[PDB]
Amino acid sequence: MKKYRVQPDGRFELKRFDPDDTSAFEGGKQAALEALAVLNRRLEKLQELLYAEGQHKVLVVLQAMDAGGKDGTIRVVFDGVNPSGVRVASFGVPTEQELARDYLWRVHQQVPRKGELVIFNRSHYEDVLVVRVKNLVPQQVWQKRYRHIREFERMLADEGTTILKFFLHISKDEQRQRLQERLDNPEKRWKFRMGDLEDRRLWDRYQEAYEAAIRETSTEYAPWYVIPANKNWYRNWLVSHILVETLEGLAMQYPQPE
Amino acid sequence: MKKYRVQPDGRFELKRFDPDDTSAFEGGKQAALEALAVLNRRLEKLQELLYAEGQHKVLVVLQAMDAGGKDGTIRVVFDGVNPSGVRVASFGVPTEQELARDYLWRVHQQVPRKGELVIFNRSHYEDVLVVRVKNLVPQQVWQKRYRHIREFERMLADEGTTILKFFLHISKDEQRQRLQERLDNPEKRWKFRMGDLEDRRLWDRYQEAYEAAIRETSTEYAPWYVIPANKNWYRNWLVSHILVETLEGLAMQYPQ
Amino acid sequence: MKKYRVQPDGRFELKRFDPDDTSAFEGGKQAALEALAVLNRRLEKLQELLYAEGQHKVLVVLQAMDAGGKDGTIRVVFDGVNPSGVRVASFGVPTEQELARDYLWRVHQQVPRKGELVIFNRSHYEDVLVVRVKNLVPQQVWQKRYRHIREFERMLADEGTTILKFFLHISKDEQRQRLQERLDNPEKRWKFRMGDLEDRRLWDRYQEAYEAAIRETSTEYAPWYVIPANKNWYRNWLVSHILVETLEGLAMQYPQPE
Amino acid sequence: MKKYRVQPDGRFELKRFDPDDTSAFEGGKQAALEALAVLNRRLEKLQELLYAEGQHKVLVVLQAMDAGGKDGTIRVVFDGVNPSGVRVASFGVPTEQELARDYLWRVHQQVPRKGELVIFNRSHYEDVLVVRVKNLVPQQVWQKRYRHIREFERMLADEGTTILKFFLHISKDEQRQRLQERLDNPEKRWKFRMGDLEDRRLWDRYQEAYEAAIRETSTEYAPWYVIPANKNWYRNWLVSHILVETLEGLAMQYPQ
Ligand SMILES: Nc1ncnc2c1ncn2[C@@H]1O[C@H](COP(=O)(O)O)[C@@H](O)[C@H]1O
Ligand SMILES: Nc1ncnc2c1ncn2[C@@H]1O[C@H](COP(=O)(O)O)[C@@H](O)[C@H]1O
Ligand SMILES: Nc1ncnc2c1ncn2[C@@H]1O[C@H](COP(=O)(O)O)[C@@H](O)[C@H]1O
Ligand SMILES: Nc1ncnc2c1ncn2[C@@H]1O[C@H](COP(=O)(O)O)[C@@H](O)[C@H]1O
Ligand SMILES: [Mg+2]
Repeated sequence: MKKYRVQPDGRFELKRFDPDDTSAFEGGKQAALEALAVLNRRLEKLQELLYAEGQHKVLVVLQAMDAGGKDGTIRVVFDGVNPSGVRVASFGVPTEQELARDYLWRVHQQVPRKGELVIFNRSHYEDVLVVRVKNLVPQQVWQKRYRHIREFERMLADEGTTILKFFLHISKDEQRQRLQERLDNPEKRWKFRMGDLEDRRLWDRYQEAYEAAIRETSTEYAPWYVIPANKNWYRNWLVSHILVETLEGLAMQYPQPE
Repeated sequence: MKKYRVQPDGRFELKRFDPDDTSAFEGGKQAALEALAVLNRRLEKLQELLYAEGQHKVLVVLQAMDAGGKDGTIRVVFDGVNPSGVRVASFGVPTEQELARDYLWRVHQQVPRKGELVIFNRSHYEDVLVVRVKNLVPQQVWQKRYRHIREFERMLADEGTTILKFFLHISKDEQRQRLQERLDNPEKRWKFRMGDLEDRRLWDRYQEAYEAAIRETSTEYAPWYVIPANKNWYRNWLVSHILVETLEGLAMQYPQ
Repeated sequence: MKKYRVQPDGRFELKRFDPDDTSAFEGGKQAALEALAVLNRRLEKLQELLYAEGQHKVLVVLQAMDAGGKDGTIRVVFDGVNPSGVRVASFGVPTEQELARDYLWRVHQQVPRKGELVIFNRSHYEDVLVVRVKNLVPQQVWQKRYRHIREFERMLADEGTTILKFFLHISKDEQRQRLQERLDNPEKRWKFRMGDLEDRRLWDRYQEAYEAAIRETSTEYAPWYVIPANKNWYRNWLVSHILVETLEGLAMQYPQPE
Repeated sequence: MKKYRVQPDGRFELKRFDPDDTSAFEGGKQAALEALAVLNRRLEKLQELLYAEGQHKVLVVLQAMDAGGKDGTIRVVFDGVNPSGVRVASFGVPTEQELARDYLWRVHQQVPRKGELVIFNRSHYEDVLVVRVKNLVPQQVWQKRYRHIREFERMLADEGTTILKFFLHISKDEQRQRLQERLDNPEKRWKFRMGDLEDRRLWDRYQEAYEAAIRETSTEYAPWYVIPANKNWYRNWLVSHILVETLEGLAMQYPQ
C-alpha cells in the first residue's frame, strides 16, 4: 500500500518499479483469487454504504499503455458491484466540440456526484501523455498542464472527492504478447486498430511521459499508485486492496433519519 | 411467458395480474436461483456481444410502487454484467432547469447510445403517474402525454432502440411488510422518507394511474410486461428470462 | 399575410411560390426598412415581456438552401434583441457521439426553456433533407421521420412551445449570384465550403425534399411559412411581421407579485 | 483606461473606488452616448470577426449587488451584437444536481467555445459571495475557493480564453433608489423578491466579500475591473471601451 504509493517529493523514478513484482502477496495465483473474492465482497458492501450515505464522491483514474489492463481491471475489480452507484467514463480521441473548449471541460463534466463511484478509463492525463509523445501541442503549452491538473484535483478533493489514480505498469515484452493475443483472439480482434503499432514504436517516449506526469501530479490529496500489471491476478488483487483500504478509511455511516 | 406481455389492444386490466403469481416457473426459490445463474451468464455474454457489435441500443424501463423492487432488480439481474456497457439513469424530483423544458427533455438526454444497455430507474412515465395522482399539471395536460410517449418510443424504436418496459407489480400488503422491514433495518432506514406515508394513502390512485399508463402505452415496438414482484426470486428470474430472450432475438454478431 | 402560411391539408406545391414575390408589401426597400425598424422595436419589447412572464417557450426554425439567408435573418431580425433571452443553436454535420443516438437527441437538447426564444439555424429537418438527398440512411428509415417530427413538435407545442418554421425560398439564379458574391468578398469567403457546389448540382432534389418536408410537417400547432427570400429587405420584413404577430397573439403579461 | 484595472498585488481596497466617479470621460451623458454608439459599432464588427476566425474564446464575467446593473450592461453593451456568437449564462440558486458535484462543475460547463463570446450574469464568484455572507458552507471550505478560482482561471487563460471580469460598483443609496424604482415600475416589479431585502440588510458583509474576492482573484491572466456603476451612461461606456480595446488587441483575422 505505502510501497506502491508515489510520495509527493518529486523524486519518482519508474525504473524503481518492476512490472513482474508480486512482493506484496505471498500465496501465488490460486491464493490471490480467493483473497480477491474476499476484497470484492467488501467492495460491494462499501459501495452500497457510499450510495446510502450519499456524501462522498469516489474517482478511480486508470492509466496504462495499450493492453496495459484498463478494461480487465474494470471487469474483474468491479464485478458484482451495483450499477446504480458505479459508472465508467471513457476518454478517447477528442471531437471538434471537445477541442473547442479547454482540455479539462470534457473531463470535469464526467466527475462523480455525491454517493457515486466513477472510473475514468483514460483521463485528463492523456493531455500530458499522448499530446506530449505525439507533439500535438508544444512543451510551452503541455508543461503548464501539470499545475492545472494538481489544482483541478485539489479543488475536487477539497470539495469532497476521494481521488485514486492507478498506473497499470506493464513491460514492453508483455505489451507485445498481449497485442498479439488480442489479434489472434476472434472475440478480441475488433479492439485492435492500426494506430496501436505507432504507440509501440514510441514506447520509450510514453515511459518518459508517464514518469514526468506521475512525478508532477502525485499529491497527498490525489496520490498515484504504480501497479505491477504484468500478472493480472496480482494487478486485480492490489487495485482491489488499495480501493477497499481507502473506502474503509472514509469511515462511512448509514444515515439515521427521524 | 408471453402471458406477461401486455397486448396493444387497449383492453388491459391490472386485476387480471396477481403479484403472488409464480405459474411461469415450475418449482420454487432454490430451483429459480440456479435457473437465474444460467440466465445471468447468458446476459453477461449477450451484453459483451452488444458492446462489441456496437449497433443496437437497449433501453430497460423499470416502474414500480415504492419498495416494488426497482433497486433489487438492477442489483441482481445485472450482477456481473460489465459496467462499460451498462448504465443506470435515475429519474427523481425534477429540478427548475428540468421543469423549464418539456418533461421529455431530461429523459431523452439519457437514452442509450449504440452498443449500450441503459436502465431507467423510474422514467418519463412518472409524468403520467405521480404527476397525475398529485395533479402537478391538470388532467387536460397529462392526458395528451400518452400519445407523446407512444410517439417518442416509436421514434426511438424506429431509430434502433430495443425497448423493454417492466412494471414490477407488488400488492398493498407486500408494500406494508417491505416498508416496515425498511424502517426496522438500520442499513435500509435511510431509504425511508416521511412522504412515503402520503404515497401509501394514494395506493388506489397510483394503481389506476399504472393501469391507464400500461393500457395506453403498451405497443408492438415498446411492450409493457407486468412482473409479479411479491417474490423477489420470481421477479429476478422472469425479468432475466424476458431480457435474455429479447437480446437472443437480436441475433447480434461479433464484428469481422 | 396569411397567404404564406402552409395549410395542414397536404396539398402544398412549392411552384405556387415565387422567390421574387413582394405582394404583401406595398412599396420597396426604403419603405420596408422603416416598417422593419417599427417591427424590430415591437420585437425587442415582446422578448422582454416573454423573459419577464417566464412561461412561454419560443422556437424559430430557419431552413434554406446554402446562401438562402439564414445568417442574415438572425442578424437583421434579432438586431437589438436582448442576448439574455435570445439563443442561436446551429445544426451541422453530426458527430459520432451524435449519430450514436437517434437523430432527435442532439436537437431536443437545444429546445428553448421557459421565457427563452431559440433560433434553430438548420434543424431536425436536415434529417429529411440532406439525409434524403444523399441517402445517408435508406428511404425506409427517413420516410418514417415525417411522423416522428410531427409528433415531436406536437409534444413541444402541447407542453408550451410556440413553433414558427420559416423556409427562406430563393431561386437557382439567386443562389449563383450569392455564392459568387460570397467567393469574391474577402470577409465572407470563409463561409464558402467546397461542398456548397455539390449541393448546388443537386438543387432539384433539394427542392423536391423541401416540398415533401413542408407538405408532411406543416401543422396547426407547428406551421410552415414560405418566405420569398430573393429580396433580403422583403425577407427581413415578412419574417419580423409573422414573428411579431405570433408573439402579440400570446397576450403575454408582466407578473404582478404580492 | 488602466486606472480601473485591479493590480495583482493583494493590496486592493474598495473604499479607494467612488461609485459616482466619471474621471475617465470628460464630455458628460450626451457626449458619452455618442462615444458608446461608436464603440458598439466596433464591438459588432469585432464579434463578427471572432466568430469567423473561430479560434479565441471570450469570457465576460459580471458581478454586482442586486440592481447593480448586470441586466442593463448586457442589454446596452451587447445591443445589436449578433446572437449567433453571443451567449448569456446566468448563475442562480444551485439545484440538487448542481450541489451534488463541486461548485465549479456547473460553471465550467458554460465556458465559451472557440469563436464564442459568453457573458456570465453572476458566476463561480457567488461561491465566495452569498456562500460566504450567508455561511452556506463553513469558512474552512469557502476560504480554499479563492485558490481554486485563480487556478481554474489560469487554466482557462492558458488554454486560449480572454477573461474580463467586471465588478459593477454601486453605492448603498443608489441600490435603495433602484430597488424602489423597480418596485414602483409595473414592467419591472416582477424583478423584485422578498429575499432582496435581506441582501440589503447584509450590505456591509457583501462589500467585505467583494473586496476579499477581488483582492484574492485579480490576476495578470484574469483581471478585475471596478466599474463605477452609479451613472449607467458611464458604466455602459467604460465596460464597452475595456471590451473593445481587449478584442482589438487580439488582432483577429478573417480565414482564407
Ligand atoms: N486528450 C487526448 N488527445 C489525444 N489523443 C487522446 C486524448 N485522449 C485520449 N486519446 C487517445 O485516444 C485513443 C482512444 O482509444 P480507445 O478509447 O482505447 O479505443 C487512445 O489511443 C488515447 O491515447
Ligand atoms: N416527473 C416527476 N414529477 C414529480 N416527481 C417525480 C417525477 N419523476 C420522479 N419523481 C419522484 O421523485 C422521487 C424520487 O425518489 P427516489 O426513488 O428516492 O430517488 C419519487 O418520489 C418519484 O415519484
Ligand atoms: N442531419 C444532418 N445530416 C447530415 N448533414 C447535416 C445534418 N444537419 C446538418 N448537416 C449539414 O452540415 C452542414 C453545416 O454547415 P454550416 O452551415 O457551415 O455549419 C451543412 O452542409 C448541412 O447540410
Ligand atoms: N453559488 C450560489 N449559491 C447560492 N445562491 C446562489 C449561487 N449562485 C447564485 N445564487 C443566487 O441565486 C439568485 C439568482 O437570482 P435571479 O437574478 O433572480 O435569477 C441570487 O440571489 C444569487 O445570489
Ligand atoms: Mg440576478
